[PDB]
Amino acid sequence: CGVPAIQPVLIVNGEEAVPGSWPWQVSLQDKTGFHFCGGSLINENWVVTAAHCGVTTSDVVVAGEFDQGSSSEKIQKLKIAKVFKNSKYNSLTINNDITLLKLSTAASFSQTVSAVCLPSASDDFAAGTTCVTTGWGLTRYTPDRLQQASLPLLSNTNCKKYWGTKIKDAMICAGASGVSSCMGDSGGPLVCKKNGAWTLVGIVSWGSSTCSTSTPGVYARVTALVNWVQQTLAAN
Repeated sequence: CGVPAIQPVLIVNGEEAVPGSWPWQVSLQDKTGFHFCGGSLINENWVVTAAHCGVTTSDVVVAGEFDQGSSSEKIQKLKIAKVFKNSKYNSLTINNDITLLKLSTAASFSQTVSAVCLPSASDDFAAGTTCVTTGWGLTRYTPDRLQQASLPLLSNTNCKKYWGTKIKDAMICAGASGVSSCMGDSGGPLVCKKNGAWTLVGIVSWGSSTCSTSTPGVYARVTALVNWVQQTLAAN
């Protein structure tokens, strides 16, 4: 996991990514083909996304896509068998914002489709560390081509200076650096390189209503949720 066959070369104020360089990135589209959320492949049969994305079994998971306006890309449209919304998810506070999607049809891994790594519950990602987030969300307050942006992680204590008590333990902040995740990026990945491999540290969750690049974005903290992910995959 976490090692793209096509190496990446380094959302408001982001940049266009190298085609296929973020192989675990998927697009969640409704039956009309409308992109509404991002997601990350963790293996051939499961996708991790945000619980607030409100995915249903009528929605479709699209893997291997780069330019949503192109008809010549060999993409994979995968049906969803079951939606596992974390029972700890609190829609009022948006805490524990994670949902697992069990695919009815397994994804076919290739040079452009593969899995991201999950961290250990005890893994530490220090404030100041520069990570990357990707998605097809608005670039100005959606773009056809996949965007990317590097941004720093903040500590929860420092994040509270911005969001106060809205910041919970199962959340992690990043940004306030000139870039920002925005509507349509939700459910997508916030990855950091650890020991040579890209690890899923956060899931785009919420933030500034205007996608302000001076305010930090809030992501679901994967280290606080990985135990649930492990339990779910094991029992299903």
